[PDB]
Amino acid sequence: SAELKQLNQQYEKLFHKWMLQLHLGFNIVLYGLGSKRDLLERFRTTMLQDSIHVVINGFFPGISVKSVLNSITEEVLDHMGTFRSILDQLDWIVNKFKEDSSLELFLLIHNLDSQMLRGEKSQQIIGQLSSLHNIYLIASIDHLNAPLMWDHAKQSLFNWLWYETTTYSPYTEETSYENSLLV
Amino acid sequence: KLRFETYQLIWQQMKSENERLQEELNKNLFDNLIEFLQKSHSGLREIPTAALVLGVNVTDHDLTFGSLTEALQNNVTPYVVSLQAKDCPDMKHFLQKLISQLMDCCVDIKSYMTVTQKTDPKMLSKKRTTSSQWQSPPVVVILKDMESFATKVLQDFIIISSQHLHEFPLILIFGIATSPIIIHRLLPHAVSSLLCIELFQSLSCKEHLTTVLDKLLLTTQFPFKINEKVLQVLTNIFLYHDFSVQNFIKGLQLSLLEHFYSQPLSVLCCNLPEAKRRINFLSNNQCENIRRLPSFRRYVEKQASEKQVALLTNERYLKEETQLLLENLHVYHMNYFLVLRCLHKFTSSLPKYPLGRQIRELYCTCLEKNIWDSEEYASVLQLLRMLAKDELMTILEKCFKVFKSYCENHLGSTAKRIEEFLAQFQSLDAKFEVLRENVVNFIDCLVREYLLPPETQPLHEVVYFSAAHALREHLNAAPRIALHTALNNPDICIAYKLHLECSRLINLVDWSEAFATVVIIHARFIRAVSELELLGFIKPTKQKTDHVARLTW
Repeated sequence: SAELKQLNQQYEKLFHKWMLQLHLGFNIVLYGLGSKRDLLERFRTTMLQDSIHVVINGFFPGISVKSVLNSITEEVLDHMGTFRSILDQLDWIVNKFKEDSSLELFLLIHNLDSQMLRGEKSQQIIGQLSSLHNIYLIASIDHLNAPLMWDHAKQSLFNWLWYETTTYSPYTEETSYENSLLV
Repeated sequence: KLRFETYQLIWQQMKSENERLQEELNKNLFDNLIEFLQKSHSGLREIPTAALVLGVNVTDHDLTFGSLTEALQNNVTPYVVSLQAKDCPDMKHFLQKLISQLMDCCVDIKSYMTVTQKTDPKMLSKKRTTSSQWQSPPVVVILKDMESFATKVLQDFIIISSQHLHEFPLILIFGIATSPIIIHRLLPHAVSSLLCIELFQSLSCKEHLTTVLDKLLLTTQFPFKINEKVLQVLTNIFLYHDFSVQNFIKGLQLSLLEHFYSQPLSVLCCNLPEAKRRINFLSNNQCENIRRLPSFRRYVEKQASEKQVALLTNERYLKEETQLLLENLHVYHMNYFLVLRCLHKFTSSLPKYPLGRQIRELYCTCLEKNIWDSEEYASVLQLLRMLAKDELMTILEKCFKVFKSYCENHLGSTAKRIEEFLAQFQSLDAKFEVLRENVVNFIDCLVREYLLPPETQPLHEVVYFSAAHALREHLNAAPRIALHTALNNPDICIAYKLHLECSRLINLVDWSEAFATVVIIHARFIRAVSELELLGFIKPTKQKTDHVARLTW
């Protein structure tokens, strides 16, 4: 019970550093054994804090890339529900952002692996957004084939800062959704 | 921070000169694109074309297609359009963008609901806007990928446009990686002829690599230098993995910055006066810090009495001695590069290239371990002692036409050793001469001027950047090292031990029960295994009833 906290503390010292990385156009990444919830939600209570922090849990089946762009655009962005074609959506949100500058939006995705995010369109979106400098991306990954689905164009659109981030915590709220057959 | 002012300085100086040298390496090839295009315009139903070979780099060259839009709008010659292949599944979007783009090529320089475009108005723009020019414009239809062109689509356009032609002497540029056989594959023979191609060449990543290293990182301009391990790991990510000078650059910022967050000790990393200003600004904490690191501690170890404390206690005799450490330091590095290029025209000419070929290589191997201590160097010795004669006098006279060209142009020094060498080789032009020049290249240069990173002056840290590992974590993206070694090396640890152990396929009757022969106790293996699904070290597999089986090896 004792050890984990210290590690979840050590990563916090990189935090401000990540902020600077977030300014420089890159996006940090955590490959853990465990869950970063207490660390990613401490990143919400410690670093992000502030405002304009969008949270979509990928182990949540509920949120969807269309309702990801709504969930970003509906409440927090507050502009609208994103229009039918997502390319047009991002063209409106962007002509708002390209016009309205210096608005930094920090998004934290638990388990990009998804679905819904499996779609090459979904990561052409996240590719454009996280490529769009205003917002910024912190993703937590599990699937061994996570690096599989990221191609050249996307690992370019995602400039990924990959971090040790070896995490021992469950995987409790991540584990609450998965069902197995002994029950 | 000061290091970030230095960042943007260096940084945009770097991409600046990168994009300019991109524009020159162009300029021979682009002056040969408009000189080819103006050779075919100098001199029916056949589309002539231009085939450019750009090896396997995508985004770096979109600049120069923006600059073909520009440059080939500039000659007053064509109005240029670019058709992308992925834009382009059907036969409609190419003629639509054909013409959208040559009515548009008439617009941007003057400083609807785009569904409205079709196959007519190009045939009108070089008719209606100008039918009588009289000298027809090329529209070089830059087909930025013709490889991904839909083949049905491909022949339907080369046949539709070919059929229509000489009202439109279209030429079309080919963004391409490979050699002519593959065009001859995706473009059929009827097309290989309709294209009337003249094959052209465009420079790839690896050349821009060796060039840029020789130039940029190994410039004496910027003090920053790299340790063997992030040079090896970087040029390994470039050579062994991803060929983009993009990823090597962004990785070079991330190195630049990464160091430049190490400790303030680099604020002295600047030109001797720019650094000495910072010397004046130095405070007692930093005085503690210089008192600490090795090559200072080493520089402190071959020391003396009080003197040593006015390093350790009373800062003034240090900061004086910092201007002693550092002045020297930025003297040494110049004394190297002057001499490194030197080595190259000697041994870059040589065969076997056992120590190295490209300038980056000599930098690498020279700095890795003692050149003298390595035997491949001695092998190169035996070589030079063999060749002798006129091959050497020509190549060496080219080492002074060209290295005296460096100290005449490329480098100011003026080190007074250079000059002595120089006179020596003039005298030769007019064996143990080659072996006293090489021994001069040995004792006077390799022994003395080429020397190592760790055998160097005090404070070789912070100008030379250690701490490779973390970047490799933050770039190389090696999750399965940390994973494999973590899950191997504890109920999930033992779980992965079982997932290693059992056989191949493990039946959940006697897997739940073999894990009950081998091993509250169950739920952690179903979460280990459901993660190993989510992780992916197994899969929830149907090859047998109630089974979990790995795709990963």
